[PDB]
Amino acid sequence: GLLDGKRILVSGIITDSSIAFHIARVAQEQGAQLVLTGFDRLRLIQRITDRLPAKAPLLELDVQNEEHLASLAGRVTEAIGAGNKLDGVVHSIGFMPQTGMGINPFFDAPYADVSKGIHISAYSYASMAKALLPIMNPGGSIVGMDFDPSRAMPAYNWMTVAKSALESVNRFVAREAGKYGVRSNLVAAGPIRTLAMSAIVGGALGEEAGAQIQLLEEGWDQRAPIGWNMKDATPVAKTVCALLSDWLPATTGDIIYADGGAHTQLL
Amino acid sequence: GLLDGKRILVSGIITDSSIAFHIARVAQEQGAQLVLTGFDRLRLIQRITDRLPAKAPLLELDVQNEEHLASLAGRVTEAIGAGNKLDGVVHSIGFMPQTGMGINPFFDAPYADVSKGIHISAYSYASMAKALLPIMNPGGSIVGMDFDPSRAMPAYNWMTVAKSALESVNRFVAREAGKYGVRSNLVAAGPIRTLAMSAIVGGALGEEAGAQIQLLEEGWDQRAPIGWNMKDATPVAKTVCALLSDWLPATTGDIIYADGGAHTQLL
Amino acid sequence: GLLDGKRILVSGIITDSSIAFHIARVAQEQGAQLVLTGFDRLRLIQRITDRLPAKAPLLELDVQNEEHLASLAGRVTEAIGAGNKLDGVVHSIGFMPQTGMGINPFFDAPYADVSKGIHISAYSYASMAKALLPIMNPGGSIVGMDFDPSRAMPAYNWMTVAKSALESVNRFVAREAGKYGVRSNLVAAGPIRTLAMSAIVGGALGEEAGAQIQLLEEGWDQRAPIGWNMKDATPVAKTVCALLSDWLPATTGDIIYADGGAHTQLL
Amino acid sequence: GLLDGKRILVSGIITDSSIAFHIARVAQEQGAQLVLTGFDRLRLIQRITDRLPAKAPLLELDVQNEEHLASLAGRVTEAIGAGNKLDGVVHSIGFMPQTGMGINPFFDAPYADVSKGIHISAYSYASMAKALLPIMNPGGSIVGMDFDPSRAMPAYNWMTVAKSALESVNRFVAREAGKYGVRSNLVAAGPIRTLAMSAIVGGALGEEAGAQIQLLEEGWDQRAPIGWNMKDATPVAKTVCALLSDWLPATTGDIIYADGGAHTQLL
Ligand SMILES: NC(=O)C1=CN([C@@H]2O[C@H](COP(=O)(O)OP(=O)(O)OC[C@H]3O[C@@H](n4cnc5c(N)ncnc54)[C@H](O)[C@@H]3O)[C@@H](O)[C@H]2O)C=CC1
Ligand SMILES: NC(=O)C1=CN([C@@H]2O[C@H](COP(=O)(O)OP(=O)(O)OC[C@H]3O[C@@H](n4cnc5c(N)ncnc54)[C@H](O)[C@@H]3O)[C@@H](O)[C@H]2O)C=CC1
Ligand SMILES: NC(=O)C1=CN([C@@H]2O[C@H](COP(=O)(O)OP(=O)(O)OC[C@H]3O[C@@H](n4cnc5c(N)ncnc54)[C@H](O)[C@@H]3O)[C@@H](O)[C@H]2O)C=CC1
Ligand SMILES: NC(=O)C1=CN([C@@H]2O[C@H](COP(=O)(O)OP(=O)(O)OC[C@H]3O[C@@H](n4cnc5c(N)ncnc54)[C@H](O)[C@@H]3O)[C@@H](O)[C@H]2O)C=CC1
Repeated sequence: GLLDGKRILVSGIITDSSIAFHIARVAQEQGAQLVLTGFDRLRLIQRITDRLPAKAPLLELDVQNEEHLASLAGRVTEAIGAGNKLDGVVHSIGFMPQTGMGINPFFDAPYADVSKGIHISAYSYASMAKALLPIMNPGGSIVGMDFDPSRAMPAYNWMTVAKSALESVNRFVAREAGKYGVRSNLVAAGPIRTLAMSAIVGGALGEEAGAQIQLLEEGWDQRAPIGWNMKDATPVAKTVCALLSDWLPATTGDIIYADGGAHTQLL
Repeated sequence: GLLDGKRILVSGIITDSSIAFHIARVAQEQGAQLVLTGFDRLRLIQRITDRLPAKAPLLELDVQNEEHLASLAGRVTEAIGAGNKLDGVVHSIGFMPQTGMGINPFFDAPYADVSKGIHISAYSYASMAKALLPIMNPGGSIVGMDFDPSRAMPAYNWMTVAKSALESVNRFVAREAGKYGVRSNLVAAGPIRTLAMSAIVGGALGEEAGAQIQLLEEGWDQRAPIGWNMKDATPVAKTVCALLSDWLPATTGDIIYADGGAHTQLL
Repeated sequence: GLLDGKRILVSGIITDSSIAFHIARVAQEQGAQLVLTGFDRLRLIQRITDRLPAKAPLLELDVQNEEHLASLAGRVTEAIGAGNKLDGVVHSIGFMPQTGMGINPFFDAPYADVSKGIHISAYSYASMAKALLPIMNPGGSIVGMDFDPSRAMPAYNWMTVAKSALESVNRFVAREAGKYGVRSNLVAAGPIRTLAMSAIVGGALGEEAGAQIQLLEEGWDQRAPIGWNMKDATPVAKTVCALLSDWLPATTGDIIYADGGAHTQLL
Repeated sequence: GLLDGKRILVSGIITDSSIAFHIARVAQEQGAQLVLTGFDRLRLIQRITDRLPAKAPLLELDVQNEEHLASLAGRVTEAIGAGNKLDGVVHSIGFMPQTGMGINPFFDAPYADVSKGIHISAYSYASMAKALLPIMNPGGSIVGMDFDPSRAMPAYNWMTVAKSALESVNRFVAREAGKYGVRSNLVAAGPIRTLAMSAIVGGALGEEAGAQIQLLEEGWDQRAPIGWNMKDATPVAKTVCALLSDWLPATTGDIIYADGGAHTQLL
């Protein structure tokens, strides 16, 4: 097992097609003992996570709640047992109000909406790291989920801005995490058909947005020298596991592209 | 005159060592007619700008004020005369509460403070562009001021995060600005001794921050193959002018490094 | 005149649709006095350059010839007059044998052919700089022509490899050029319909290569927020002039994208 | 075993402090069956490789020899047995004549010397891939060794140019390798004290070169948020193994930084 005996917190499970669902699944298949956090529908998350190959305690964490964050390390050492520490943290959390993404014009997202999106999608990566670094082992590993924001793209709008901020946060958390013997890195995934992503191709955020996102995915798979299957999250899940393992021991403040090699190719 | 007959709005003058002061000065030396915006001490800004080689109307603009932004294009066409449009916009605005920069630990900046900094330093670049694109000529040019955030650095902390968000905003404003025949670009400047920067090397934000910033500047000048003079803002001012001119007509969504070539060199 | 009184060597004119032809034209329109170099058909180059707005001495330079390079600065100070120096050098030279570009498979280009291409397209940028730096003024400027090699693309093959090597050479020539007070930079141009580029879209190097190159150009213009006109080299010519001028005084070891902003956009 | 049952060719062992030595060692500790190639002193390489935890056939390969390359896949299937294929190729080969690296001035390396260096250090990555792709399994993995050439640095000179060319080659080999179901990637290592690197810090290539290289290493370890130990190649070896495994299944045409996170930090 790649992850044998490691104890690892995985956030971000909301449905069984959440990228964090598959990260959890692969991590357990690989020997890891998990603690899970979930945001707002804990009954639902409890029922989805019943499906994982092994039981895992589930704690509530709303990344905008000072109090949840303040108590987090206590609730975790409670769940894993006093004198035990975390080897791994997975941040797989993201959100942008719909005004920052539609065919809703880029200049019309108001700042309260984008600030909410950056709070949850970028800043929260530092918050998690602050709450959890005190309970991590030397040799530990924090991983977040990224979508390559280095060129602008249609429809993603402020969510791309949010990702740009995240990558920058990640280089700072790596500075802090290093004092603990801990790595911090991002996985830049190719587009994956979550519920939300399907809703958007189906037009939930405007028809032209849906059309641009559909073209985005097809181009991705054409460029990728090994192809990209948007319906299969397990290559991303394996990549997060690769970072949680002892096999990337000199990589930090960094970004690993789990995207079919698409970003390396112009067409 | 590089900028002959162009009409250009320059924001961000607060003292005579503001990078926007010198941008204004060089632009006027080069034939430009200016409109100036200023934030909170308009009496002071009025008195500093008296020093520019030519008179220029001064309008108040607090980039966090919906109302100032809503009225901005009216106040400007008023100042430049109905049926006249802007050829140029300079965004030279930046701020981060001191909790997001000290030896104040990176994980301790609260989100309200960083959100304030991102509002003013990143989001405001889109706001300015939204208010002003309706009154710009085809062939126009929007320029903002950047500090290369692509690697983390000591002390700059959340301000670097704010710059990462800005560069991403800039690639989106370029999408919008293109519909108007307008370029949008950033100038990534080397460190320049503003009042604030001096205050920090003098220790205003903690002694170790001051020491890291001093080391930052010295390394910069050593790497720069043509050297870097932190006391001279005029090479940056000329670069902003180069972008405001007709001489970079195919560059947009882009970043021009006015930094002595330092970012191209490891040591 | 942007370039008034500057003396500037422009290499690379072969026909009237050479990017160096237009660089020469715009530079002369802008006040520059030129010296021209040309490679193998000097009678032809003489006749094409008769068309420039002003006369210019023409010297022969085969960048693979040790002797031409050894004598170059002598022939130039002869043409510009003893005690006069160059303010500007334009390198607009490139070549790759057809085995390194066809539908000719990437793995089949033999090393002698690629070495020839790298010699002329990458190494020669250092050679020119070595021959000419002794006769350049402080404040001078060397500019080469680049095609963004940072992602692989169909058909360009080893020429992209050659461009990657060039950009790296450029960061080193900037180290040397700095000792003389001289900037060194690259202009990354969008695709431009030279004779050769037309020959390729017409299928000179295989039908699928021609088809991939045609798709390359169309994507370019779609992404570019201000569009890209492959038939108009004058926006690139103006950009080279912007670098030859005093208006980018703190940029070196660098790359300026004259590409419609296409590289900043994913789609 | 991370690499259980995989068959893997590792080139580049010359002494027991070769990065390929440790790659071989870790790969064998991890279940891999190896075939080894070696360049010019095969008796010596035979004796060094006796030290590996398991026996491995050793074949001669001079990457500049057309004939060695032409016969390579035959000699390998001979060594691994007909109907068996390679899962892994490690390219850990590099060389630049000393004229392209000293305090020997950058402009004085003659083209024959740099062409030799690029042949062996960059082009040879495509040659290996051409010889070996016919004998690789779907799901296979080719890995080369890189030193981040994205900024110029003292003393490395033309070897940095050679690395820039390599990274570009790698993005093309990924295009070819994809048709076979095969990944191609580079590991960008921090500086490691091979014999050669020690010789250089000891001044073999000039005193100021030695001094710049010493400063290079110290800066590296200061920037690296998790530090860098130049005497320990095993974190790099583990990284190459991470790429040879099934745990990075969606990464190709890419670069993984095994460098302590140093490239993500300015100071
Ligand atoms: N789906 C795609 O094509 C790609 C997604 N990503 C990133 O993957 C990560 C996971 O998203 P997906 O699995 O795709 O969608 P998802 O919707 O399954 O996951 C998003 C998670 O964020 C959690 N969340 C939202 N607000 C929260 C808050 N205040 N506190 C705590 N948690 C909160 C949600 O409960 C949900 O579990 C996100 O960062 C996303 O940006 C990266 C690349 C591609
Ligand atoms: N000084 C340095 O070493 C470098 C500075 N920069 C950037 O240059 C730009 C200008 O800053 P400097 O001239 O260095 O300092 P400065 O303090 O002279 O300029 C900052 C300007 O931001 C304006 N501002 C702050 N909040 C505002 C608000 N709510 N509305 C409108 N304006 C507001 C201030 O009034 C001031 O005029 C900033 O974006 C800065 O980040 C970029 C590279 C280097
Ligand atoms: N055409 C395009 O779409 C783009 C071209 N570029 C670059 O622009 C530069 C100029 O090429 P173009 O004007 O497009 O084509 P061109 O064919 O007009 O110019 C190429 C020049 O290289 C010169 N040359 C070849 N071998 C030489 C040698 N041994 N010594 C001296 N000169 C030699 C040729 O005589 C010719 O004048 C090249 O570096 C090219 O790679 C950059 C971006 C786009
Ligand atoms: N040592 C360092 O600080 C770093 C080295 N690298 C790269 O690691 C790779 C391995 O080099 P090291 O282990 O450091 O040194 P090394 O000297 O142990 O390995 C170099 C290998 O290249 C082989 N070689 C040279 N010419 C050859 C030819 N014609 N045919 C076949 N093989 C040939 C040599 O026999 C030797 O085994 C090289 O690509 C190097 O550039 C990357 C980052 C850092």
